[PDB]
Parts: sequence; C-alpha cells; structure tokens
Amino acid sequence: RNYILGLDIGITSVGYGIIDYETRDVIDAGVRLFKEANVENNEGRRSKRGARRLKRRRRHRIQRVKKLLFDYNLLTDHSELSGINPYEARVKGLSQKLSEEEFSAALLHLAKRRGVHNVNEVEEDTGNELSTKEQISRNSKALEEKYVAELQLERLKKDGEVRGSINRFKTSDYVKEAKQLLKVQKAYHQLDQSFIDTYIDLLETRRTYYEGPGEGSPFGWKDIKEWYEMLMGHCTYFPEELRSVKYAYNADLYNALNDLNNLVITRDENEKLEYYEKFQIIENVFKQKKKPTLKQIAKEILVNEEDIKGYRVTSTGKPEFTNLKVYHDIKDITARKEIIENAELLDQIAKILTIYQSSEDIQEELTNLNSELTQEEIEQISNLKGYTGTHNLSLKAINLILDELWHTNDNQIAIFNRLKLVPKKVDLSQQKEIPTTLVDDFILSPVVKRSFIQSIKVINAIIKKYGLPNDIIIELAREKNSKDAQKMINEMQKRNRQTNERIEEIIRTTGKENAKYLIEKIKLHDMQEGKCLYSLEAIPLEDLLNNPFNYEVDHIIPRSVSFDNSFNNKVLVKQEEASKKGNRTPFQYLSSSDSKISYETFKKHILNLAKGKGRISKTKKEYLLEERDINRFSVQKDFINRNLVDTRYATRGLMNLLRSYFRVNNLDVKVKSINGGFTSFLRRKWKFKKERNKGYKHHAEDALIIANADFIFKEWKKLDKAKKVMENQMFMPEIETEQEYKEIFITPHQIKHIKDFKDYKYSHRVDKKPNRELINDTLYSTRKDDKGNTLIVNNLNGLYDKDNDKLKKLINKSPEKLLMYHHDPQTYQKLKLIMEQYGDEKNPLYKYYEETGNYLTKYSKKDNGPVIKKIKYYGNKLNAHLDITDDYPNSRNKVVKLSLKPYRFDVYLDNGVYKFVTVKNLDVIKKENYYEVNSKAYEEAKKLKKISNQAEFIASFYNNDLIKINGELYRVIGVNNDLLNRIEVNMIDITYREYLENMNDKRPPRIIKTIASKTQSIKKYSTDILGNLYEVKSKKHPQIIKK
RNA sequence: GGAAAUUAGGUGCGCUUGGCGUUUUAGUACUCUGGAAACAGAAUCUACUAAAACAAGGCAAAAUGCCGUGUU
DNA sequence: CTACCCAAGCCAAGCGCACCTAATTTCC
DNA sequence: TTGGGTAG
Ligand code: NA
Ligand code: NA
Ligand code: NA
Ligand code: NA
Repeated sequence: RNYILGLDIGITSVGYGIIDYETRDVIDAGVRLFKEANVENNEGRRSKRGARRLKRRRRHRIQRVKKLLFDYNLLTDHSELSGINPYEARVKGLSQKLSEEEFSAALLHLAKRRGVHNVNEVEEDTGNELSTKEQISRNSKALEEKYVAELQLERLKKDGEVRGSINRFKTSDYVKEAKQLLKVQKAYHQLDQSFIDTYIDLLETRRTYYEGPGEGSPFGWKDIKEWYEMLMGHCTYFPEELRSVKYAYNADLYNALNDLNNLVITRDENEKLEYYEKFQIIENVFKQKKKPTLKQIAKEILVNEEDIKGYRVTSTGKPEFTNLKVYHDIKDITARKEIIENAELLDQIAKILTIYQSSEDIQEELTNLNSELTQEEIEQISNLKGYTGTHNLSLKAINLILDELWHTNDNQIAIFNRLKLVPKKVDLSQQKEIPTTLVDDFILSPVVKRSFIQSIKVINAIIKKYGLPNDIIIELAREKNSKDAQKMINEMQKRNRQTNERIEEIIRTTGKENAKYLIEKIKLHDMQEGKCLYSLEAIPLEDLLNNPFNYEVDHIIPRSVSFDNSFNNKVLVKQEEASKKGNRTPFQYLSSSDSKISYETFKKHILNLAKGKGRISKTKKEYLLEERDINRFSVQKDFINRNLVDTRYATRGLMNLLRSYFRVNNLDVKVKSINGGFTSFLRRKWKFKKERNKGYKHHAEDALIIANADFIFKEWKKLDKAKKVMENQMFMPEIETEQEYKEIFITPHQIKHIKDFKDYKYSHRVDKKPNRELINDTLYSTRKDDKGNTLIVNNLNGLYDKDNDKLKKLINKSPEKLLMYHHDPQTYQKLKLIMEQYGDEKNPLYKYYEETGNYLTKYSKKDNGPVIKKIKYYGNKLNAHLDITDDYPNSRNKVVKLSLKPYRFDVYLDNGVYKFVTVKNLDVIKKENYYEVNSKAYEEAKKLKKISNQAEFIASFYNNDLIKINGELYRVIGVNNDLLNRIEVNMIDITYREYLENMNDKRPPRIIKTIASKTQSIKKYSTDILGNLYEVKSKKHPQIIKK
C-alpha cells in the first residue's frame, strides 16, 4: 500500500519503521545492527604499520653501520664484543684509544638510539610533565660542558640506570659526540673522510614527510610533484584541472580584483570602479603597500572612506583587502622589472615554493626555471615562509576570467554564471539504486560513514521489497561516537543525582513530600533565583510547594513556531503572567500594556542572570531576549531549522543525496529529517516506557515514532507550512495557541498500534574479513613443573599502585605461584611481612611506600639489595599458543604468544555426533589477489578433532552468523575453546548481559555452547539486511577468500 | 542553499621520527657454597647494561629497500 | 557441563593535503 | 568484549 518510512540512524544501529500513509497502521519494523566504525580501529592499523617501519629501518641502519665496519675491516665474524660496555667505551673514545672491537661497539650503540631532530629548537619551562619538549630542555642544560655519553655514564654510575624517560636527547647532541669521538679515533685507525661522512650521515639521516616510504610501497610516490598533485584538490569549475597554488600571483590578483568589483562608491560618477581606476589602485596601493588600507584606496580614487562600502571586513571592524603575497615577497629581495613585472614567472615561483618543502629543493627547482633570476636571489627566495595550501580554483579558471574582472564590474560568480560554467556535480540518472560510493566524499567521521552506507542499503532493500514511499523521515544520533555518547550519559546521570539530592534536601527541610512531584518547577525555581521572570516578583518556595498550580511553566517562544519542548524553552512564572502573555514572546508581551514591567527592566535582570556560575542557559538567554517578529515567515523558518529539523552537515549531505537521486530519476518521494529533541518529546508525551530495557527493538520502535511524526505533519493543514519547510519545497493556516499545539502532537491514545506491535525483525552484520588481528602481542616465558606440565609465566607490575590488589589476593590464595616463593625465599618472607602489616589496605605495598617513601628491596645482609619493580608468578597450564621459541636462540624455556584469534568454525556431522574445526586467522594465508586456508593446517586440525573422512560438512560459521543449537537460535561470537569444543554466542533481539539484568540474574553474562555428543541439532540461518530469516545449504568448506 | 576570498577552530587520510614496553641470552650485582684473599662453583629469584626477536609470516637483494591488525 | 577465573602494548613530536564549523563582503 | 583456562 502507500507507506511512510521512518529511519532511526545510530552509531551501531539503523532502525526502520514502515507505516501506512492513510491507515497509520504499522506494516513492518526492524533493526539493522553492526559494529561501530570508530576511528581507533584504523588508527591501530596505521599505528602498527608505522611501528613496523621504525623497527625495520632501525635494524637496517645498524646493518649498514656493521656493513661499513666490515668493509673497512674493523669488524669480522670472528670479532667478539660481548663484555664491552658502550658507555664506558663511548666516554673513553672521546679522549683515548679504543680496540677495533671496543670502538665499533661504541659506534653501533650510537646508531641504535639517535634521538630527535624536530623538537630540538624550542625550549620549554619544566612543568615537571614527562614531556619530550621538557626533557630535551632539561638535558641540554645538563649537557653544557659534557657530551651525551659522558652524562649517561655518570647517571649509570650515580643512579644505576640509563634507560627511561630521561634518555631522550637531540640527534645533534649525538652527532656532536660522534664527531668528537671520530676525531680522536681518527689517528689510531686507517679511515678516510668518506668513512666519517658516511657514518655521520647514517647516524643522523631520516626520511622526510614528503619523501615517504621506499620504492615498493603502495603508500609511496615517485617524486615530490606526484606526491603533491595526488593530495591537492581540483577546480570547482574545471574538475579535470588541478587547483592553483593558493598564493600564485594571478590567484591573488584575482582575489584583489574581486574585492574592487564588489565595492560601491557613492559619487557623482559611476558607483562601480572603472578599469583605469582599478589599474591605478592595483599599481599605486596594492603593488605599493603590503596590506592595503581603506584610506589608501580612497586617497587614490579621490573620495572619502565613508563613500566606500561593500568591502570585506575583519572581526575588529577593520577593512580587509587582498595581499599580493608573491609580489611583495619577491619585491623585498629584488625590484628588477625583469622579475616583478613578469606575472608568469611570479606564478611559477609561487608554485615551486608551495609544492616543494625545503630550501635546497626550492633552489634546484628555481634554478631549473632558466629565468633571469640571480642565484643570490634564488637562495633568498628559498627561505620565504607561508607558501602553503591551494586556491580553490585552477589557474585555468582564474586566467580565463581575469580580463573580465579587469574590464567589467562583475565578480567571479557573476562571470562564471554568465559564462554558463556550473560547479561540478554527480549525475545519478544511470544509477539503478541509491549509490553508496558517494558517502565518503561528503562525510567526516568513519562512524557516520558506516551508519550512512548501512542506512542507504536499508532504504534500497525496503523499496525493492515494498516499493517507493511518498515520505521518508530520518533522525540521526546526537553522538558522533560511543565514547561521546557515554560522556552525555554520565553528565545526564550526574545532573539527575544533583536534582535528586536537592529534592531530598527539601523534603527533609520542609517535610513536604510534594516536592518529588514538582521537580521541573523546582528546577526552574532554583535556576531563576526564586523569581517570576515576567513580573520579577518573588516566588516563595513554600508557596510553590503548597500551591504549585498558582505558578505556571510557560514556554518562552511559543511552540507553534519554536517547536522547542526542552528545558531551555521553559520558565516558571505566575499563572497571571502566563495568562496575559498568550502566544507572544517576552519581548512582545512586555512591550504591551498588559505587562507589569518594562522590557528594559526585564532585559537587565536576564543579562545578570545569564552571567556567572550556575547561570541561565545561553539558549535560554537567546530565547528570552528574542526581539524579532514571530509572525514573520523568515523567522519561523529559522526556528524550524534549529529545533524541528536536523541541519547538521552530515544530515544535509545524506538528505541531499536522497533528494538528488529521486528528482533525477523523476520519483515522487518526499524526504525530510527531524530533530532528535522533538522525537524525544513525542515518546515522552505518548507515554512509552521510560526504561528502555527491551533490547534492540527500541531502535525500530523509535523509527515508528519518527514515521508517526511524519504522518502527523501531513495530516493537518495548520502543519502544512511547517511540513513544506521540512520537505524544503518552494513557496496560510497555522497553530495559533499553546493549547492547540498540545492537541495536535500529544496524542497517546492514537499510537497504541506501535506499542502492540510484536513482529520486529533483526539483522546482524556478518564479519568475514581475513587478516584481522592474528594474535595478542604480549610475549610469555614458560616453566616446567615437577609434574611435567609447561606453565605460563606471568608478570605483576604496578605493585605500588593504590587500587592494585593483585598481589594481596595472590599471596592469600596461592603464595606458591610466586617464583620468589621457591627461589630467594628470604625476599618472600620480607615481602610477606609487608603484606601482613597492611592487610586491610587494598595494596600493602602502596601504603608502605606512601608512608616510608621506600620500596620493597631484595634481601641483602648489607641492606644494599636492589628494588623490586615486578614479580614473576606461575600462570595457567600452557595449551593453545604460538611457539616462537626459535626466534630466541639457546633459550632454556619455550617462548609463546597467546590468544589465537579465530576466523570461523566449520561444523561436521560425524557418525551422529557434531564436531567442528576451528579456522584461525593464522591459518588464512594471503596471495596477491586472494586469501586461502592452509590445507595442511585444516587437515591437521581435522585429525586433532578426530573428524573422519566419512563425516559430512554441515556449515561454516563466522562472527554474527545465525546458529540454531538444539532448536534455539543465537548469533555467533566465535570459538571460545577449540580443545573443549566451546563456542560463544549471544542473543539476537537483545544482549545477553541486559537479558540477565532484566531477570536480575547474577550468572556470568556470557553464553557458552558446547558442541559434543549431547548436541542434538545444528542449523545455519541468515538474514537479509532487513532482518528476514532464511535457512542455508552448502556442500563443501570455502577455502578461497577474495581480497 | 550555492560561488570566491580573510581569520580562528575542528575532523580525517597519509607520511616521518622519538623514548618506553614484553622476551631470550650474556655479563654484573644480589642470594648460596668454599676460601685468608684472589677466585671458582651453584642458583636464574630480583635488578641494571648490552646484543637480538616482537602481530604468524611474505618479498627483496648494498637499498634514506618493501608488505602484513582499516574500509568495502 | 555450570559457574567461575584471568588478562589483553604505550605515550610524546613533526608534516602534507582533503573536508567541516563560526564570523565578514559581494552575487546567484 | 573476548580467547581460554579452572574448580567442581
Ligand atoms: Na589530486
Ligand atoms: Na609550505
Ligand atoms: Na510593560
Ligand atoms: Na589535521
């Protein structure tokens, strides 16, 4: 039939509501669910990618230093340098002789940790933060008379350690020390100047941001030109043309001419500047003064400033005129007419200055110009600052209309329109459905991008199954992400705690239990300092408590135009003032005779109220002092745009995409958005359950409410004015009072259909991506007990943190797990003493150090033992793991990584018994065009699971795939335990965590299913994006993945 | 609403580095044994320093070498 | 099996371009 | 939230 589509677009969900356009009965409703596309995910990938390069290039630096030492025959395979201490050698080499083994180990150590380059220049007063800027400053002061190696050696002898936060130095300080060392060791070893040059180079050299990665990288570029051209944007009017450099000469001339052509001069002659005038202006004030002032242009044209209007202006109110940057930058170093009067050359100098990023490359590229530039000039030009960014137009666009700017008075947009040049757009005439490719182009957040792409796919599926709707109404989340969302929640709860405490304070003080029924009026009362804002008369709290009906909550701006139901549009006033005011603004009401006070007296009170701590809302101030005319349509448009509709950038982009698609394919579909604040008002007034603990269906419930709102706006003729604005159609009945407003929207008994609806559908996005995180980073050592079991060795760090009770619980439950319990028991007894004395304290080690200022030290008869900074203890028995012991030679024990991230599991039915094979991310291998499962790993896993050749493959299960275990349908999380045949699932219509909360069940909030001989049946289900269920069938395990 | 410009603020993608962190091994300290000491042996607990590995792995051949946790 | 338990790499410094917001001038 | 070992 004819239907209205409502969309609730969220961070992790897209809820849709389908309701009849006439009957207002719900056809269908559901939720599309997916993971939040938060920026930290890709940040993690980029961060790891950067870390790999750092480690790779650091290693490559060392190898080259060693390869250099090999070539000069200071190092051999046979040469042994193990006992040597670099800090001792590096200091000794500064004034004495070193062995070929002792000298090289000093050079190698320097090459490994070479310090920073960029931080160097600027000192920072020490706020005692562990900042690089602060630390570098602190070391420089302490490096005044000493070299780096010297200072480190002193710290080593004096403090016992070198490494840490302090070990941050400038690269120059290392190089300075290296140079001195090489100068002294120069006499004792046969080295040429090529040696000392190559090493210093190797020590200090690092890639630049514009140089990028090496030759192979898909992230790299061939040269600086290709690098910049890829990044820079394209012209608005010529898409094929690259933008001009922001400060090209012709670009700024274009800017200056637009300024002059926008001017209006009041005089007997023409009000617009003639060509000869603009020529004189450009030459006599623009090419003469760096920052042209209004006076200079006025003096040139022989009028006063007051006669000149229509000029760009700064926030101070001072005129802003285009600065000819290149012209003056070059003029200052050279006044030769050969250079300055050459626009083309000035253009080329600007481009070179902007594209390339260092003086040296600038010089070379400037030299390649074969201009009339003196080399002395070129070197001077290369140090010019501020050549960054692009103009929004190409030189092609700029040069084309430059004469027109000179000889007409039309600005750029007037000329472009006259020339029939339209800003580039994307055609959707060919598209069979609403495209998803365009989303990134107009989006800022990764979170919003995914939500939009999913939203579009939801729409495309709905129109395919249901046909086109007349109306699409959309609401977006207030939060940009979940972290931001949680912050909103915290502030909400905190405010609630404050108000709830305030109410308790009143019932204890007055004994009037009525206060819990007057929260909003009390909130207003406290916020308004106990005065009626319209009469400025005092509102005694006792009278408010006893007779609350005498004091009315009035809406500042009438909701007939404001559509604002929030606390910001509410004021507690006397019933008499609220009655007299009617459908007016405070300004309109207080201007009339009906009012007790003048608007000025009112304005004064509000302004003082709006300043200071606990002040009135800023939005409230803007409302209370609204002096525009409410009946003016333009003003009504502003309020609708602020409070009734969603005019945020992301919303506009998506909405325009939909409208553009429909208009081009000539589809009569009306698209609109709605402010979340207004829908919340509806849900509140339509008496929906306050506590949203029903699970995912709330998203579909919201979309139905959103769809119902669209229905209401198309039902009434008084809402036709507002409906028109929401649908953005070009251009009367209207809501006249507060009471009328309530009648139209507060209709709780007309939406029972929504609440009674119980046919919600759910769609969970399935993840099948290969090569995600393969395994946890942490390296673990192992031990073998007397029983023969290999045990994981864990570390206890942060023993002196306040809230760290890990050690206390460990000793009370299992002291024998401490390796220190078996070896060095003297220290254990020393620890146990500390533990027993502060048993009540969460961390006995914290309170100790807090009181003594000293840490637990290893036992020594001389009381000179070392501090204990972390304690090893035995963990669980080793099982599922990654053996990487081979990376560590002659290691007495196994070295492992843990948590083998599963890709999927394949269920087999083997002789009436269900079993499954766990496919790890480690088992999926990449090829140039595709991923494939390791057959040797799969068969091995098949054998370890005792799967037989007779067994038949049932299905594969990825994350969020639907599974029916013994007749109950769940969604797959993943393999929880391969060895114990335990897979983890969750509920489809709700989280299992919340399900237990509703039941007040204290069981662990995780569903673990065991696939064993007691398992009766396993089926694989799936859904469309709308949440419609269906069963699947397959014959063999997919071993090839395309990516 | 759209076009250009000026200032301030913000978001993302990409690049370039720093010092940590985990682990092994070696040396030293610490503990234990013998000894007048030197020193040797044991232990590998705690600490410091150096060398090496750090998503499994895949390329690549003197290289400011390259890829491997994102999206679809 | 149920009902537990544990533990999971991290900060700081540059840079390019794209995009957005707010304010100001003109015009379409 | 999730790999996965543990007590009973
Ligand atoms: Na480009
Ligand atoms: Na620049
Ligand atoms: Na009055
Ligand atoms: Na940025």
